[PDB]
Amino acid sequence: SHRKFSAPRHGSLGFLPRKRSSRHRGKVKSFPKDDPSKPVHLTAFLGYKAGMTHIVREVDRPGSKVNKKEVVEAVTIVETPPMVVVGIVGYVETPRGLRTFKTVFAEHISDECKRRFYKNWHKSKKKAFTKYCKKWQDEDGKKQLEKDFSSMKKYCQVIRVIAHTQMRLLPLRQKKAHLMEIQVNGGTVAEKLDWARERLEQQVPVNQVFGQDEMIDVIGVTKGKGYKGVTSRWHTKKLPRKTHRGLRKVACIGAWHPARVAFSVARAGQKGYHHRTEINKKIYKIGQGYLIKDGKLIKNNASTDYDLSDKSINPLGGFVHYGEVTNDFVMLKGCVVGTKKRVLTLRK
Amino acid sequence: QVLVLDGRGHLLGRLAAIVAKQVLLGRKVVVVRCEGINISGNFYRNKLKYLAFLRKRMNTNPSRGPYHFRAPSRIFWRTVRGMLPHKTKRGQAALDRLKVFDGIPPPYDKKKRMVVPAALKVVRLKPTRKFAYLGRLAHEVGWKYQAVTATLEEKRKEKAKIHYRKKKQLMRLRKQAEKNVEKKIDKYTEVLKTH
Amino acid sequence: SGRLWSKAIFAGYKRGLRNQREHTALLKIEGVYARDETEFYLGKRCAYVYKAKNNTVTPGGKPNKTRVIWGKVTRAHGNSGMVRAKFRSNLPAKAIGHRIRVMLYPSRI
Amino acid sequence: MKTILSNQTVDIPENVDITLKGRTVIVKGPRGTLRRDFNHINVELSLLGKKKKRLRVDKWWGNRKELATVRTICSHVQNMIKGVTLGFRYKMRSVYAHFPINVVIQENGSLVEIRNFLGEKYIRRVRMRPGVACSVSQAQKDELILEGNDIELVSNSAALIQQATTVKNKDIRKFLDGIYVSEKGTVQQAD
Amino acid sequence: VFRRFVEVGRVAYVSFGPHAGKLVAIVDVIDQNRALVDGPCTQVRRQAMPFKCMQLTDFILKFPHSAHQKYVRQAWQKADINTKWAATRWAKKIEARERKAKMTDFDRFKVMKAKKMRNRIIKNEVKKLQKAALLKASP
RNA sequence: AGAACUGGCGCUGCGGGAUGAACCGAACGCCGGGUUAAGGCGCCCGAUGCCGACGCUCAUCAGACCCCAGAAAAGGUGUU
RNA sequence: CGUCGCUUUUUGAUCCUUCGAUGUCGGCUCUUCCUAUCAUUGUGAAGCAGAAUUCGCCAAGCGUUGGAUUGUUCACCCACU
RNA sequence: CCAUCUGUGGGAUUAUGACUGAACGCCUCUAAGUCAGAAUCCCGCCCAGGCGGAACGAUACGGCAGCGCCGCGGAGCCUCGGUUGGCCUCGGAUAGCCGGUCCCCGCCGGGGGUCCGGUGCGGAGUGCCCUUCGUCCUGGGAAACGGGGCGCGGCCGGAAAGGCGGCCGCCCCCUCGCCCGUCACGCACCGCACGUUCGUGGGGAACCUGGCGCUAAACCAUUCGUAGACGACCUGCUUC
Ligand SMILES: [Mg+2]
Ligand SMILES: [Mg+2]
Repeated sequence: SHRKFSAPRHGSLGFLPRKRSSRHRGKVKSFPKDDPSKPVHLTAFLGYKAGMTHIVREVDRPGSKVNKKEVVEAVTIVETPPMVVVGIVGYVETPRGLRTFKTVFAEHISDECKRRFYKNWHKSKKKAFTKYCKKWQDEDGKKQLEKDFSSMKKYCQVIRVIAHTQMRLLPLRQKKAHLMEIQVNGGTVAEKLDWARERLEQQVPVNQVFGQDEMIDVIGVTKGKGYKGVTSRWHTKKLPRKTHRGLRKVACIGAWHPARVAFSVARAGQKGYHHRTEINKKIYKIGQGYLIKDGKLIKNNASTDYDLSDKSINPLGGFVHYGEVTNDFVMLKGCVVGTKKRVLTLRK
Repeated sequence: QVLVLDGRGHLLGRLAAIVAKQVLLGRKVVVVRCEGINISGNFYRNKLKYLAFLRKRMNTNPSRGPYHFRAPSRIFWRTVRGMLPHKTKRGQAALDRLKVFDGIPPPYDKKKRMVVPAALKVVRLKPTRKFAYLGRLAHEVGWKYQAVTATLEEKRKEKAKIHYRKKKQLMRLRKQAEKNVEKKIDKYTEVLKTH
Repeated sequence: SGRLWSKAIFAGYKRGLRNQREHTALLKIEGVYARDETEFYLGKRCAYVYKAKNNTVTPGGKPNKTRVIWGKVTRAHGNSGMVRAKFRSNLPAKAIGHRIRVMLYPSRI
Repeated sequence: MKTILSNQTVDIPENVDITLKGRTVIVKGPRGTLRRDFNHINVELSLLGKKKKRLRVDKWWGNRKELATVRTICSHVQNMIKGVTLGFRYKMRSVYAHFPINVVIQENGSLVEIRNFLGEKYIRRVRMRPGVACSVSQAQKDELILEGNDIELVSNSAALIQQATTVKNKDIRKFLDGIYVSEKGTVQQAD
Repeated sequence: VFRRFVEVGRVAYVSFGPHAGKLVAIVDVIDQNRALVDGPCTQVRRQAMPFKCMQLTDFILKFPHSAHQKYVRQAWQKADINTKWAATRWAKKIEARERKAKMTDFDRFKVMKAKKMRNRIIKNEVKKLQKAALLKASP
């Protein structure tokens, strides 16, 4: 009784079910809430971390002792091919939470989307959306399709947008588009919805969604570390050398009279591959990649005002275990949840 | 078939004791708009003993154990549950006849709703003593759907004006329609034997 | 054409708190909620009518899946309009909360 | 004890006319109008007679804590009659040592932005209850004037200035610095 | 708002109890919830009834503060309380309520047939008032 | 810890005291109808679903029924 | 000088459970709880000028160490806080 | 922490200090009514997602088979329960309800004077069906819309869980869809139970039986390594 020396808790109970996530792509648990006085805009965006480099920047912090000097900072870079808007989902609020009102998908959906609707694309007849694409052209299904935007406009109070990644433009061997469903948090529900009917099956770049030095939140799934014990899953102090049956164990896992092992004690299990949201990751540069073939190929990434070289942010030898970046990218100060080649949703 | 009890102006245990007796006797009872159930004693007193309920948490894992519900439809439903023999199958079958709804859903907004004068605050509370609303003591403890219910409440009631507006128009007609009688041979027996 | 019987639900058996007595039931006849107005229903034959999957009638031309357990109203039970009935079997305890069928037959009015 | 009724009266002059919707009181007068609901207090109100305009508040049976509130009714009505003919004016003055307290008025006589309170850099913006008016006085040092119809909105506004100017972690028997109320008068005088 | 009081001379109706349904005239209040009443012309004599039993009517009588049975009787039948109680709409409702309870089985047939008869006439004539009102608003 | 007188438990179920060796009723062959004792009668849970009577009391730790399972001195322009 | 309580973290008194066995000091390790609050948040009072302290209040959210001696709990000392 | 990055705001309020203000003709933070208020409390952020619910996609040919949808009769198998429905103002309670001339809100709603009722009778102690045995003969009163529909064609209202409803035009059709009366009949089964409904219910198995349409996908195996104790999880597999 009364440990004689107080310590704090090892690990946080805010992340208790140290479980494999039920998803590979990071779920947005909360989009930022809107005031409809703003112009109309998206809120999240899918990205792929390729690898990390570092930087030199002239820091500006009056008061500090670093002020007007050059600092190196670790950055990650997140390759972002543009999203292609496919669907529009309505949501009506109930006293039981938000509820999906209905969904309307694009006229002709791409091939990398339709691969996401199959666990075996090879054994498939690829018969998805064949009956649904006809109602955009058949006049009887079309004059009620225009009804189901007017029923959308009347009843549902928040609408979102289904978009996906163009996986042909990546060095990954996946080719299934990651199909996300993100919220348009702009003005009123008429302007919010005719800004999404305008741009079905069209591309959305990332600089239309995000900007330079506009601090965001990164959502992803962590580096999976496997089944590890107490001293790695929870960082418990190792027992002294003289211990019989084992060093790397938590010694007392409870008292006598609660007579049950509590939830707040540490024991072995699955470490890593958890869903996390990092917060306050500032964007350092929205680079764009590899323009047109007249100026045969402008590589021209990573070319600061003081460099003026024909450099490009794909390093000398290619990104290790990723590939070679040919698309637009976002670079972010600090570490970012995930392995390399991993989907991560950047979000305001 | 099914009786529909509008829950405003009622006391929590005075209403839930009568509902729990009817539900054992075979009837199907639906308590609707249980945001406006009252509870005797002032707000801070009822707020404290609900926070004392929230920390009734089993120590070894709170996932197993007491399920502290926060919507006032389930605050009421749990009060009925403790007045039924729910560890027996006679009382499992009882709680299936009770469907309690917070707000008024569209299967039950066009039915006619009934009250219990046993459990009314006007009847049963002395007028100089304080009472708390079940809506805002649900709000102070984690029920996040008060605003989106009370928006739907005043959308329901404005449509409930326009029905009652045109219903009292129709009975102004059929009382002006019975001004022109031509049927007083049939008034003879009703006035003689309670019209 | 029409209903020639009064509606009544079966509440339970005569009981103390721990032990109960099966030979007498007690009923909540509908529309009477006082001891003074229950005097009409004394001596009335009453019935629990239900279904099975085998077949039986007495006059009915062909046996159907309907069968019955008869009985009659013995006395009153408490100040609040209840009534106890003594059947000829005991009620199966499946019938708790379901209705029974109270006729009008041995009538003095 | 459950007494047979008590009753206060309130005489009304001619320039103000009380009408009552129920236990709600509607007081219209010369410099505006204001209203209170008394739907929590369980009393009958009755204005009696034309041309004399007497209000008759009376409570049947009641007990001693229920008999205490019949005088509470009529003295809220007498402050609604005074505040709609005369108004309420709570002059207040700034008391200061070494540091002069600098008080300005930001939004049209509603917000009060107090700076240099006892040498502090943190400004104090105090937003007032809707219906009162701010004023730096004239022909007097460091005086602030609040004017309004309702006594519970002027005096609450007068208290938010005094409560914001609180000296903390000090001996408050010296360090007597703050903006305290100094007079309780009316907008129009002598009626 | 409190338009009928208790008073020496207030005629109260009696809702329940051993004298249910007969008028009384209030003679004197005694203590807080009990009143001394009697009705000399309506077969209920001098005793103390609770105020929770009695139902106040709008009839007053000018007889002295707790006089005898004779002086209450002279005030009762000068003002003619028993006939003015016949010509009120609240005693017509208790008259109608007991006509409906002693309504026999054969009269419940004769009520039924003429009740569905006059509802055919109103429903066909309130249809004609609908049929004209749309004809007002069509031009 | 140890006596006196009587009743109990041990050897004894049952109704009530939520629960129980000893408390309160009452002692037991197997049943049907009637009535009660102690105890109760919002709903668990049979019975006040009486148009019960009269008051006292508001608690930001109310109170709530023998044994029995929680409190004293002191104090209150809190109400009676 | 009195006098009324509370608590079961001390020591006793007791001998109801356990003798066909409940592993018996301390340290280590780790978890949770209590408030009778050391610090921190908001306050009230001083024989409260400031600074430093003391006495109370809502308060257990969050902290409450590093060592020399001793098997020690306890004790004592150094140093940080 | 032996390298680097990030760590998030709202509410009701405690203590307390007050406002107005009686009791107690003053006074008073309290008694009714108010204000400010915090490492606490509760939520948000974050972590998991219920024997908890959605929206949507595709829905089995081949060589015969096979499956949905509507319109159908024909039987047996099982689970049993109910015996007519009310199709809706908000609410106040020391107060409310109805009808109403006038001046304000794209021909409807807000206010006040006035007339009503009120132990609520423009009263779920109520109301409309109805306690409808049917038919024929046969006269009155009431009614000139017909009422059920497999109808066909239309519109537009109800998203909180709409799966419901209303109006309209053509139509085989009724002109007996009510009350009183005249007339004579049908299982009059010889005193007797479970009768009479919802109901041509709910679930399943099959067949003779009309049209409308439909021709997929999971898991293994293989591969991958953003994943792994094993399962799971993330991927690829086109004749370019
Ligand atoms: Mg969320
Ligand atoms: Mg004795």
